[PDB]
Amino acid sequence: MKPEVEQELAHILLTELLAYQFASPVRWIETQDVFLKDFNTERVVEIGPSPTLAGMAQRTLKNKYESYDAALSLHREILCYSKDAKEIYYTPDP
Amino acid sequence: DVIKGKDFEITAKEVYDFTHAVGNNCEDFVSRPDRTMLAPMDFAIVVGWRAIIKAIFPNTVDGDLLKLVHLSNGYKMIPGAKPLQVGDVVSTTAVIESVVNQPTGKIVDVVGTLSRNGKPVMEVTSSFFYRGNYTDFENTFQKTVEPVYQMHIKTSKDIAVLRSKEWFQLDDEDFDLLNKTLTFETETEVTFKNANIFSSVKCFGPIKVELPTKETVEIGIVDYEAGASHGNPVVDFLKRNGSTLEQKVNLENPIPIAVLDSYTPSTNEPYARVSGDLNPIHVSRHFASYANLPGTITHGMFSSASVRALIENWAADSVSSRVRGYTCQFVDMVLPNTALKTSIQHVGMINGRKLIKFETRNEDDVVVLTGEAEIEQPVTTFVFTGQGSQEQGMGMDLYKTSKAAQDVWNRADNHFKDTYGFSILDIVINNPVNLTIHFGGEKGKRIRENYSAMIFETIVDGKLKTEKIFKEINEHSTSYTFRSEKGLLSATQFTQPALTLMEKAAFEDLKSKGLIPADATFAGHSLGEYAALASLADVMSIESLVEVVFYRGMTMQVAVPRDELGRSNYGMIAINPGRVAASFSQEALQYVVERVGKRTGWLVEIVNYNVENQQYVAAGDLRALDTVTNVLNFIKLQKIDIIELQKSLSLEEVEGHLFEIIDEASKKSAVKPRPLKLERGFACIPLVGISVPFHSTYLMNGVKPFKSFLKKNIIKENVKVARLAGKYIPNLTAKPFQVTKEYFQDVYDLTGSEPIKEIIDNWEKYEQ
Repeated sequence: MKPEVEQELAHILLTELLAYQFASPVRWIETQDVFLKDFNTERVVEIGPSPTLAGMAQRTLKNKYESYDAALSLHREILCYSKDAKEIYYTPDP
Repeated sequence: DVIKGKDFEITAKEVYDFTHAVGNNCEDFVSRPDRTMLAPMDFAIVVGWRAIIKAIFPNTVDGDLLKLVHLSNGYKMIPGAKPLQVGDVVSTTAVIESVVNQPTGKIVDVVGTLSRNGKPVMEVTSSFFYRGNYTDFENTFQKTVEPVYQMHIKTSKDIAVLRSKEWFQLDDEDFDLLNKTLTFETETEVTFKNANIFSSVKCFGPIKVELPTKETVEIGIVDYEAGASHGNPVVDFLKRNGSTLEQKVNLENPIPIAVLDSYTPSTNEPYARVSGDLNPIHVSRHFASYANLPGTITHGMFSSASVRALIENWAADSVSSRVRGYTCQFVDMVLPNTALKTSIQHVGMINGRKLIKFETRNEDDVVVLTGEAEIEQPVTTFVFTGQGSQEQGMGMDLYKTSKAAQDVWNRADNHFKDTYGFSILDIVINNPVNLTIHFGGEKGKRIRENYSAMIFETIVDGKLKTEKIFKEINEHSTSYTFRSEKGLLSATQFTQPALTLMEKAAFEDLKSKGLIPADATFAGHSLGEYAALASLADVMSIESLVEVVFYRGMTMQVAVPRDELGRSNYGMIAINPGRVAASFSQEALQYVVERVGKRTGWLVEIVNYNVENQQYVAAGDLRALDTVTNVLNFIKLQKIDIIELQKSLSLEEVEGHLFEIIDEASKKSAVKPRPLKLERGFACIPLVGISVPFHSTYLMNGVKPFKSFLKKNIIKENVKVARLAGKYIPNLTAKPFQVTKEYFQDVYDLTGSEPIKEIIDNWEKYEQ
């Protein structure tokens, strides 16, 4: 598709995706089952003032990815910005 | 003339031999079931070797090939290109980049390009040094490809400076250069006269402009041609006034990754055999003495490969694709059976790729091998928190130190002052109980027009009323006060902007530190959703972002009717389906809330799908939320399943058996007064501080005015489809963002919007 048209259609889609964002339940379980296995993401960085979505990713991994992660042998680092800032910045102590 | 090397195919046996030879035991290089076995990065030079080395042969590159030093060897994985596999046919090209008569010797820079399936895959740079006294300057040359320099023309002085340059020549001389992004993709050839001056300098290349569609279009050319010069003014000018598309940002301190003791092999004949480098000096002692060397020196390319196998281990975490570039400058010659000790150090970042600066010494603590390598981080996704704990002074620790953070907060706090006549920074810092906004003066009227531009739609007796947010704020208004019980950071309309700024500021700091990959996939929980898009896509400015999320907060605040105390008869509940019973499924919860909602007639809906059979948040009439908490306190105590009994016992009866338990729930729930207190059940925690059932079907009405607000703020000229496509994961669909007829259809199914229904129908009109 033409960029000048694709731009318009993406704009219109996004607009609706944000307008109706609070008009429909947050499909977060399905989002977690999209970025964990469908992307095979080894590093989940939570940006926020308290670890909430880092607790939720860790509960999801413990509950239904302790057999998929062993079957692929991939390690997953669930890191919140509030708590686990050091290794995200790569700033350890001696 | 471009040198072409023969088509080299990569076979499994060749890789096993090479990997054993160098000591690279990366799992990626072992043949497993249902796993294509990757070719090593190092293996690259093998393929190239026949072509690359052939570059130093030609008659006019005269020199003593016994006394030939290999100065440095670098690989550079071309962006997007997958690392080499087995069965890949790898065509090789080579060119002489530079040949220069340095006082002590001649330096020959060879650039190999590897091509798999027509496209280029990687670039292999090789610097060779002929030790000797050359003066063949007429034969010397340097056809460099310059790094693309990008210049932002913000002012009209830059324009006059550019137009003063004779080399700068647009195709259309009247082209408007204000507020543009020009990329100069120059190719600078230099023929030398002497060791320290040039004879012919010829920089040239197209000058593109970034369109609103993020596609570069040629608007002119560099046409620089000089004679006797002491430099290139085009690259000088671009360096002084432009960027390099990506910036090397050091860390505060280097990080000592590890100290690893490599061992050179007794013989070089295994590595020489696999690498097709049969340089006598490496294998035969008599050549080694005649070349004045201290013995059969271990291969330099072996020394590299026997280190690049440890950076791939320790920095890249035994993952091959993560290594993109690898350079190594062979300082000192090394002998067989040396105890090489590598000192690995992470140094900094460039565009979310780690930089690892290492040096290798022998047993004498003499610098033998040095180089660096740029390692992609683990494939990283971002998740942005929704509303939560808004403790007073969140992000201020960052805001005082970080510059980026200062620049975000400031820009937001300026816009808020100018537009809505308050300071968010103040509100976060000291959490004022009440805040007055005075509309006095021309500035004060504009702020009052900004506050009288806010409207929402609600259902009134089956009629859509477009009521006015801040109804009291009219033409005759001088002041308006926000009033909280304890603090205004607790009120949604300051909560949401405050949190969104903290996130944006944190992320913007990460960008300043250069820790953000260009492919990272981003998803935001509820409010956070907006912070992501601002942070990863730049779709909104800081000014547009805060203005949106403020309007969101206020739209959610007045979405529902409140009494004089400011309490609605709605709430939220945090259900744990594991606390009620292990047998209790997510579909059992969906069944229960469906049946309560349908019979009772009261709004109740699951609004957050948080954790599978452990956390869900259900919103609706706080009476209906009292029925379901009293049903899930009943079901646990009676230990009765609905999903077992709906199949195993009787069809449709389990509906009619739940029905009569809803009667005992709804008869006690309806008794309590309309500002009731919901009680903490077994598997239901009442969300304190929240009264509005958002993410439900209650807010269908509120979309229309809100959807108009984004169209005013969110401009299509800032929507960069590449930056969004396949990365953004909306909470509406829970599917990677793609501009397809499938996606549109799926969005129209979930959200009955006519402006996408027409696009679905006219899909083929937009295809062409």
